[PDB]
Amino acid sequence: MDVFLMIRRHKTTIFTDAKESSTVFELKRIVEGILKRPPDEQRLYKDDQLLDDGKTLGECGFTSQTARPQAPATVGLAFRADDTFEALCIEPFSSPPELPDVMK
Amino acid sequence: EALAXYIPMDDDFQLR
Amino acid sequence: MMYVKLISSDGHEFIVKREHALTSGTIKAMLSGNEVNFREIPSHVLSKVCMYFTYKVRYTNSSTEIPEFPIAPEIALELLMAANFLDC
Amino acid sequence: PVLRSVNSREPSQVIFCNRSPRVVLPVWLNFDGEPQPYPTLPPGTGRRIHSYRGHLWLFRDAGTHDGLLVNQTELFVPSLNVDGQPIFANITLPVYTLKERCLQVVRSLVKPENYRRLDIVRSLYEDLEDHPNVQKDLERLTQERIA
Repeated sequence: MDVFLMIRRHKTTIFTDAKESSTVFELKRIVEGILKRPPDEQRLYKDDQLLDDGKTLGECGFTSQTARPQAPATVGLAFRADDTFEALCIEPFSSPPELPDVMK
Repeated sequence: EALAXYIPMDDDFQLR
Repeated sequence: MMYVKLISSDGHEFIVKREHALTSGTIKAMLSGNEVNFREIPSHVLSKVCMYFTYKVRYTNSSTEIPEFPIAPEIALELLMAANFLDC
Repeated sequence: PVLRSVNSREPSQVIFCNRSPRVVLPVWLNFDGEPQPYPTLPPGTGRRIHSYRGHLWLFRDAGTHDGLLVNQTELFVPSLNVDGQPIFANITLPVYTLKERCLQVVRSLVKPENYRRLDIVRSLYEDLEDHPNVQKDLERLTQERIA
């Protein structure tokens, strides 16, 4: 089955899906099509774990049951530079206001 | 003459 | 694969498949003739809208068990207004 | 009426499978087309039913009357059992519009008398108030059927 993902870096979020059997490398190719950096300049993360290019998304822990359309799994993205290190950084979304008294 | 649906006394069962 | 970029009120950018974005009647009419400004929708709401697009495309015309689309009480009013505005 | 059970008197074993997260109310349309409630089904549960060929059924959320599907459609009609095998009625959520789904959640949290205390665009008040109704659904299905 497919896994449904949010690939996040800074204030960018990509909603995409991929087969559980597809590789991290193939996911980097999807990102390359969108953000125009090649796979050898990308770092993908599940939480704080760097994902190995050769592993499948299933082997990384992304499974259909836990990466669903209505509740996609987050993949962290960082880019490489020629002489600096970019810390993985995902900016949080906004916060809702207080629940109205009539809804409490 | 008119026959309506009815539920036999049996246990329900769990799905999945 | 064509993608479109939706921008929220706080500057978060959401990149979604164009086919999925056409779930919104509002977006469909705009693109029926890409980057789209939705600066009246906050990111916590627009993120949920994009999840809805994915959900709709996956489960429409499906024969499997459809899971509930989850909405937290605290986002419900703003999500309602965004759904009304976006026609989905 | 157009939508009614036929008094076939021919038994048909049915299994109601609630494959939804809702408490499901099965609604039998009687021989005059009037909706009659049957015992509800908890989420993720199945039940054997002694029904009849040509009887008509629809399914609703028991508490809210939100629409549900049965074998991916609006109405379920038992047929004769082949080789003693029961007919399955797989009850599921439809894909609600995001708008309808938000209205469901708001209705679940707010008393009707308080809808107009909500800070939302004015057109939505009437939308909240126009809750799901089996009789209106039957009128709608009847007109669709006639077309």
